[PDB]
Amino acid sequence: GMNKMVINHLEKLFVTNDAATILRELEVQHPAAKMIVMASHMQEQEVGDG
Amino acid sequence: PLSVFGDRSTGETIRSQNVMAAASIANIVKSSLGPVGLDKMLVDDIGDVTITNDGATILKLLEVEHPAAKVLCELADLQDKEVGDGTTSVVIIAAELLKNADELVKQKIHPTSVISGYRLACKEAVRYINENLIVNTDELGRDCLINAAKTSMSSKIIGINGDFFANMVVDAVLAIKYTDIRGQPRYPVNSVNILKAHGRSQMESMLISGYALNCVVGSQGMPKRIVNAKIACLDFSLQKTKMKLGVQVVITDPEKLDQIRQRESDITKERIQKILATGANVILTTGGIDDMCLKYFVEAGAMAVRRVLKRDLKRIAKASGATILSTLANLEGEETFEAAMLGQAEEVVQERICDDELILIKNTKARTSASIILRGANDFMCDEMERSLHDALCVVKRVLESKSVVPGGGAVEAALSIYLENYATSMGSREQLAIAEFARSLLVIPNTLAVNAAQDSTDLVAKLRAFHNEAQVNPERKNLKWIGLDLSNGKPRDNKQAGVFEPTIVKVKSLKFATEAAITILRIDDLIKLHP
Amino acid sequence: IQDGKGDVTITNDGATILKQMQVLHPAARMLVELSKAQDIEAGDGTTSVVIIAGSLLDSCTKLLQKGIHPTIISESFQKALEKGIEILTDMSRPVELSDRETLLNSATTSLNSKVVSQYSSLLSPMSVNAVMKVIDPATATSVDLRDIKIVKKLGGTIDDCELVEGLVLTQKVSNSGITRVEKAKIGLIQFCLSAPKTDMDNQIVVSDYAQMDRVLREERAYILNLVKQIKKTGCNVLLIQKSILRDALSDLALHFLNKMKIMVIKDIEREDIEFICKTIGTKPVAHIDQFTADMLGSAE
Amino acid sequence: VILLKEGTDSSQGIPQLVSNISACQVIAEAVRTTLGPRGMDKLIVDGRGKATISNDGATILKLLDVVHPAAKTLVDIAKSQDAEVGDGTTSVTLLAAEFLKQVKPYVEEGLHPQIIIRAFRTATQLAVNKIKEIAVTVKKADKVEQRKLLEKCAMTALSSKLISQQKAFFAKMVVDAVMMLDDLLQLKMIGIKKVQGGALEDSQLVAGVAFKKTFSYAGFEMQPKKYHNPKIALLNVELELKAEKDNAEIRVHTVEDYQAIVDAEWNILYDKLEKIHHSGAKVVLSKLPIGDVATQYFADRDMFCAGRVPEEDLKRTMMACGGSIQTSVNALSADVLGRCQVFEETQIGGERYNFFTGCPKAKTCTFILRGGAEQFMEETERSLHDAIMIVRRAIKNDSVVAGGGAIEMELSKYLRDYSRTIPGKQQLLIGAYAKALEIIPRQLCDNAGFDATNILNKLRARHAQGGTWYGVDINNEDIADNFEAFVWEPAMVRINALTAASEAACLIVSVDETIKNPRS
Amino acid sequence: YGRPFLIIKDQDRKSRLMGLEALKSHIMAAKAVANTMRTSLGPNGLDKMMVDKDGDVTVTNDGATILSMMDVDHQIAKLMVELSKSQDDEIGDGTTGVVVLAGALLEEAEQLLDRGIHPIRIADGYEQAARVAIEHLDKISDSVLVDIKDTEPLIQTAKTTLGSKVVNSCHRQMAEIAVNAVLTVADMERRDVDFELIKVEGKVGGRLEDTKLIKGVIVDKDFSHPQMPKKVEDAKIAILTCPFEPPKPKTKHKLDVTSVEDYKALQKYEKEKFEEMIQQIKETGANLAICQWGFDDEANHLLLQNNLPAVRWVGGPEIELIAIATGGRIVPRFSELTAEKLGFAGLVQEISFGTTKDKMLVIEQCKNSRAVTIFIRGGNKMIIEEAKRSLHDALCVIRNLIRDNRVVYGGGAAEISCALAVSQEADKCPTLEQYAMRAFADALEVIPMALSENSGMNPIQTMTEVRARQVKEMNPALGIDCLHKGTNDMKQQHVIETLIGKKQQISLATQMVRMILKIDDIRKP
Ligand SMILES: Nc1ncnc2c1ncn2[C@@H]1O[C@H](COP(=O)(O)OP(=O)(O)O)[C@@H](O)[C@H]1O
Ligand SMILES: Nc1ncnc2c1ncn2[C@@H]1O[C@H](COP(=O)(O)OP(=O)(O)O)[C@@H](O)[C@H]1O
Ligand SMILES: Nc1ncnc2c1ncn2[C@@H]1O[C@H](COP(=O)(O)OP(=O)(O)O)[C@@H](O)[C@H]1O
Ligand SMILES: [Mg+2]
Ligand SMILES: [Mg+2]
Ligand SMILES: [Mg+2]
Ligand SMILES: [Mg+2]
Ligand SMILES: [Mg+2]
Repeated sequence: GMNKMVINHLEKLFVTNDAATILRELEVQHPAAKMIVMASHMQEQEVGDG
Repeated sequence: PLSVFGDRSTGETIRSQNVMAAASIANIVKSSLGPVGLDKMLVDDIGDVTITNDGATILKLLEVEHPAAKVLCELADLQDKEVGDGTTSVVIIAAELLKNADELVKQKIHPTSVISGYRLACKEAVRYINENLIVNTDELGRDCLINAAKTSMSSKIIGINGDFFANMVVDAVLAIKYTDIRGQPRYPVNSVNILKAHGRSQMESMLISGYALNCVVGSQGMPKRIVNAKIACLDFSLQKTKMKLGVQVVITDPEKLDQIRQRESDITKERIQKILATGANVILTTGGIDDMCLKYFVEAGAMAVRRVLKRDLKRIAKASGATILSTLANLEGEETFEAAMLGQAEEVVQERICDDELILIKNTKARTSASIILRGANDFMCDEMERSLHDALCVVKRVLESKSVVPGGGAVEAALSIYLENYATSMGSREQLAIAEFARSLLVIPNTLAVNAAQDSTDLVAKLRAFHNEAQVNPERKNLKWIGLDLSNGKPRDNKQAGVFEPTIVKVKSLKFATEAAITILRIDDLIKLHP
Repeated sequence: IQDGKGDVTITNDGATILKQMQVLHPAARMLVELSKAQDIEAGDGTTSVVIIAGSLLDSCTKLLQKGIHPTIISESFQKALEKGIEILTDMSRPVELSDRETLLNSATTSLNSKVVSQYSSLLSPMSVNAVMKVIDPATATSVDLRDIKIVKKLGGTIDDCELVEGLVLTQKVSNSGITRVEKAKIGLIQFCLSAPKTDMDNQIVVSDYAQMDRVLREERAYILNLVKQIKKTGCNVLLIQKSILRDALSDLALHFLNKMKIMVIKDIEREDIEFICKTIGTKPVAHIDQFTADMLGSAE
Repeated sequence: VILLKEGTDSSQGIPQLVSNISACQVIAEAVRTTLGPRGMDKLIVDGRGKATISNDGATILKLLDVVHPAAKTLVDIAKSQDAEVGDGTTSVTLLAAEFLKQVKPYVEEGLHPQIIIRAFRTATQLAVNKIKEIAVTVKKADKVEQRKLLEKCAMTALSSKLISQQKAFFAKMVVDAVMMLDDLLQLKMIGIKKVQGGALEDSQLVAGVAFKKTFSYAGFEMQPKKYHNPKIALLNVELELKAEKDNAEIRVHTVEDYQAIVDAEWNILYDKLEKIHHSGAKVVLSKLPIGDVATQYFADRDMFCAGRVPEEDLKRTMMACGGSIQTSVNALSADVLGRCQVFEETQIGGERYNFFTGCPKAKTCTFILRGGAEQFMEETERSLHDAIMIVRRAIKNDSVVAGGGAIEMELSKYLRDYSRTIPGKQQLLIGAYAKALEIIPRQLCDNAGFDATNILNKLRARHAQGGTWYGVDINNEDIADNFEAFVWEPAMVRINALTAASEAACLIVSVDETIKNPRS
Repeated sequence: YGRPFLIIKDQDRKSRLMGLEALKSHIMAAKAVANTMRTSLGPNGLDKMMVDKDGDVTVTNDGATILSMMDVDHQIAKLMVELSKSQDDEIGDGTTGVVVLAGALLEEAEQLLDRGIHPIRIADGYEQAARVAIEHLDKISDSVLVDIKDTEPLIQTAKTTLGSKVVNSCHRQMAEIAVNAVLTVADMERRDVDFELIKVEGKVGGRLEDTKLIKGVIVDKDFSHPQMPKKVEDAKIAILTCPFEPPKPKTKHKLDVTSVEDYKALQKYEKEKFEEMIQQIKETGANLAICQWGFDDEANHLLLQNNLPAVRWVGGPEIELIAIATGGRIVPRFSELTAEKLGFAGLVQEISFGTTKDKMLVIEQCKNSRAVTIFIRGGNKMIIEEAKRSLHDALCVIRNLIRDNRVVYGGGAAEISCALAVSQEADKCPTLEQYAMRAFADALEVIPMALSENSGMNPIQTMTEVRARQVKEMNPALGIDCLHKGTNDMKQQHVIETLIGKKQQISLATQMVRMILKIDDIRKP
């Protein structure tokens, strides 16, 4: 998996391929996508992978 | 310092800017190269959308401001005019070798040396192409034409049905043979009229023997089919005779008035009977025809076609043997018409198309002619087939004019590069570097080909497209020099086996034009942009 | 150089570079005038003269800083130029014509600093042949470049440049039936092959029905008479001067010319008549009565 | 409704990576002309109007306002190389940009970034191993040769700076400033004080401690400015009239008690001053301010006072004289007051400077460097910091390697030879790595106005079989044995440059897509 | 690719100059600065009239001051200003000379690099020529005697320095007062001169001839309670810090007066505190009291009726100077004022300065006073300021001569001799580097050219003739006859420049021009 670079709303560079990190530091406005974001973050909190 | 009131860019800045502009144009045109290249969509400001693949049309439709890219656009247009096929190839080659030359210059190599190196390299590449990479299309006939047309169509929209289209192409080109110097055949393409219809599928495109005029019968009264066509081509309109600007009538006694009014029509009448006296039943004219003359034609039984263009009427006159007439006047002082200057055609019928009707002229007596009607799904599809068919016609014309073809699929460029590296081994001056770089630039087209088919280029060009090493160092292994990349498995295959050939004109002209355009754009040392 | 409008040029001649570049300083304008004057007088060195002038002005700035009156510097520069002209004259060697080798050397040297340098082997011999085929190399004392017509057309490559001892036209043949002529008899025309019309006000009045037939027949007969007089002299290709206020070619006239198997070239500029006459040896006619084969140009 | 917030800009695929590579070369072009003895200088004007003049990669890249993430990576690599070894900031940026430029041809077609990243990792591991196994160590532990090694390393460091013509004058100088440091090599133990006026060769190294005249009151200029064997009373207490506790309230109801308390404040101040005087110290120093009353008290008894001294200068005085700072005054013993050979207040370029010189056991130093402009002395200080950092790093191990592009050419030859046994595509990538590592001598020749191609070909021919250590001799316009020409560099700078450049190249290549948010 | 990428924040407005064009711009700005500073050089030079943003005007010839007030924006001009200020700091004289030398050197550098020579090579040549020039300058110098017994060489040097400034209207007493002030203040054993002991004070009115050197202290105060005598004879002085007010602890305090008896006790305490204060001032025997922090009405009247004149509100530095002059000690409390802690005053007098209400005190010492004071009088504020900066230049020259003792014979002779040495060395030097040496020679030799041009003579011919005279007869003290007295020999004309001043000029200009040549790229918003 290739690393991805994200510029947050405060102009901070995040280069990484960790799905939870790029998903958190990337603003999402759709409701269903927010649902999937919540599910993935809960998975990260419960286990740490997946 | 200087008082110029403008902008000045000097040194490495303008060189890098020119290289970037050339690379931008090359990157726009690059994705539409090869049989696996997918064509582009160009939509205007107002919504006039077109779908095209050829580089010339893409570059002409694009709006370019940087002159270093305008040079490449004009190069593509020139390659389109002089040859017709290989328009993307010339732009890609020119931009790539310009980039390589700039890379050389960045290491403080004088641009005069690299220009001389490219110029000599182009001479030697043309010599190598003309000497060791041409096969005569004389022992191979009626099949090299089909293969060349098919490989020209492969990248186009009509490539899927190439085996059906290529055929009519050569047939069209075989119906255009002409003699100029009494012993040298010529093939005047642009004399095959191409018509666009947007009805049924591609498989039912029509190849019409004889012309296919895009006009309609003047009035519904006259018949729309003539069993034996006596065509009377005219460059002379038929309306009531307004006298002239200089001449104006003046009536003193009233009685003399009405008479001249009858004359004001009768003159026209008379000419019509003369045209109808020689058994003529088809009337073609560039000028308009008013209602009374149409009435004469319907009463007699002949059809009249008005507002026919000049080029199609000239083609019809040449094909049917008719003599176009600006006026009805002999070497004496009396108007007359002769039956010896009437064209004869086997049929003339107004045939209906998707919604409209067009006139077909079938089996003209004098010389065989041809026309093509392309059926497509919509107007965009039809015009794209028209452009592809024009490209194929040009390719077949080039092949027949010069009976010599070279392998396609990047075979010639790989062979040129691998020979030119060893050529530039000699001439141990700094100049040799330039020549060597030229060789590497010749690799830009094969690699991108493998790029466009979801394959890896340099993963295979190292050895798979290096069979030319043995084809060069070993004269007994020459049969491998006709090898090019194949995208069914991404392997070096003998192009002679698959039949991928292109006329040597495309390669020679593309190389010469690309290297000269690069030389012209590379002499730039600085730019002065004057304020408007 | 790209001017205000989107037109560009790739220039190495100093005169062109300085002219296209719209300078604003008076010294710069005087320098560009100097460059164009040097081009007019010689034609080469239009960069070196500007470089010399600017360089020795930069030399004299420190002379001004050293407390020297400008008049002394000017007079001393005049004396230095006087000595330098003699130095250059002594340094030279005599050159005499018919020595093609030194002429080719000079042409190649002139072309070395240009983009066409690599073509100089196929472009300098014709460059000197152009001059040697215009002026007599015995008693000349000057040559003219006006009678060296440089015609440029887009397409091809540089290696396709050509030198022709004949005449080149960018005009187009009106009758698209005849393309080549062997043993051509060229004749310039300065009058008009159309319906007659006097210089002062022209008017025709028709009062009867036969008059329309009469005027049509008479105009056709007049045009046919003119074309017959043109043809009976053996003229096989015709050159019509570009005429305004009267149609140079009528469709009926062109039809008759085509009928008698002739080639017609129309719309020829007035200023080109001298060039054509000096090239193909023809003499212009402004009246049909003086159209004779005794003064009709000929070509192979 | 759209998935992301409006104004989000995303770039994916090959063109994004190629644009990142091009941005890397563009940002590395800004410091390219600042290598080698013929290196040039960069002037950067801030938004406030202040202009900084320097020719080190780290400072120039920091001063440049960078917003491209790949150019940001180049800035970070330069800054980290500065923070690790101090010298070699331009080399890391140029090496990273040259790696990326050499590989971009291969990335133009469909080359998977993982394979080229692996090629970089293998090539850089082999390169670091070769550098470790080629650098020569004298392994003699003798003072004369150690001094020569440090002097030559410092001299090579001072080249390509503003202090080039005075290399030998400054180089050995900074060596002394590292000789007289303890076995911790703290960078705060050698101070740098900049003063306007004077020539570049008027700079000096105070083996004790020198600092600018802090302040004075009505009573100064009366105590003598020259003591020949004084005792320094380092203090941390203010000696002036003040409130006892900043919240102490005095509550009395008789005038006798009022007068007693006034006399009591005066008495406590005088008793504190009497303790200081009876300690035997002659010159006193204090972080906290010294009032006018104490100034007059010490003037009346031939004692020098100096208040509001900086913390760093007071600690340097501690490390020079050998005393200890006492916040309390009740315990001025005899083993806590530092002593120095000579104390003297002198005039330097329109300022007054106090000097404590002649300390026998000194673990600190002070640099009085002169100049004509503030940027002149600032650039001199930057060069001196570069030199002291390189000597500080080299003092841990005296393993050296020839500079002037010799080591880069040696690694290039080694990698070229190695990339013939390895079959497949990795051979081409390792060859690209070696051709990229070939950049430093070319850029040195370009800055020196040489024929870069000719000198590179001569280096390659003479260095394939004719012997290592051969770099570019700028003065002779040719190639020369740079180890025998005493152009020495510690191997750690090249090791760190190579590993950092590899890491940055891998990080830049390993990106396939970038996203920019609307930066709310 | 088609997409243009952005790397630098706000990069659409930033400007960049690179390559040789940037160096041309640098050299051009330096040439402009040097041309501005050229006219005001030498005795025949003309002043410059600088007006600041507040609109206040000052007419001055000091190059460092002129460039400091030059509100300039070019970075090279800022570097030139810093050059001039640093030369003023280290030496105090020759502030225009460094600017002119740097401009000439950069102009020669431009001429050289037009011929495609590396700027670093030019800098190396400049450094070598500077070394040669400094060695020759040290070889050519001779020494004067820094002693009170034979002070005349000091007057000669100060008079040469005071030339080209308005104070040359007097030109003899200014040098005398400068030499006397520096000699008195200087600590000869340490060879150090302290400028805080020379309170250069000015006041409008009078004439420039009235500028005197008080071997004491002048202060801008007046006797409080004007009923007291306006002057006292040789008097014992009591320099004091604490005010004549009832004391109070620094710590915040509350004094609760809880009864009428407490109120009476507080009243008596205050009254007796004043009385005891005055009594213990008088008991020491001092005639004059001086207080830093001022005092109140009761102290005034008690001081008056006890025949003890006093002044108040004397500043800190003024208190220190008074105590140094009188030989007394500053005491911060009345209870520790002994007889030994008084100072001596030859006489303390009050002066009124004409019709204005302003008053001043003069304290004249009959004993050794380590401090002095230069008092300046004139008809304009501009004259006063120019006079005091010119006298500061003279004092700086005198102290430089104290700390170095060696002189060279200026007026252009030093520059011409150094130029000949540089050219002679450059003769026997391998090529590719002698061009920089000869450029350095010409650049340093422009100074006589500018001197002669300012003097009105033809520069080139006069300079060539004096150089020929210097090379024919080995007399390296031949300079431009700027004052038109004949005698190209500059020994007889008595022109003296300090060796450290000239060598600092050369070294500092060489280093600044090296930095300027080093710069390649400029990035500015
Ligand atoms: N069937 C095929 N097999 C291998 N190569 C092919 C085949 N058809 C076309 N090519 C190659 O792909 C390229 C396509 O060029 P193309 O883009 O059609 O020319 P143009 O630029 O005129 O449109 C040609 O250079 C040709 O060599
Ligand atoms: N005397 C010299 N001769 C040749 N090359 C040198 C010399 N001194 C330094 N170099 C080269 O200069 C490079 C470093 O340049 P410099 O600007 O001094 O430091 P940085 O590495 O921070 O840019 C080194 O690679 C070294 O090889
Ligand atoms: N009487 C004099 N005759 C000739 N030259 C003089 C004379 N007085 C001063 N000069 C020269 O004038 C130059 C400039 O002196 P001045 O303008 O007074 O101060 P600064 O040196 O600060 O410019 C000095 O270098 C000195 O040699
Ligand atoms: Mg994971
Ligand atoms: Mg094609
Ligand atoms: Mg020329
Ligand atoms: Mg360094
Ligand atoms: Mg002076």
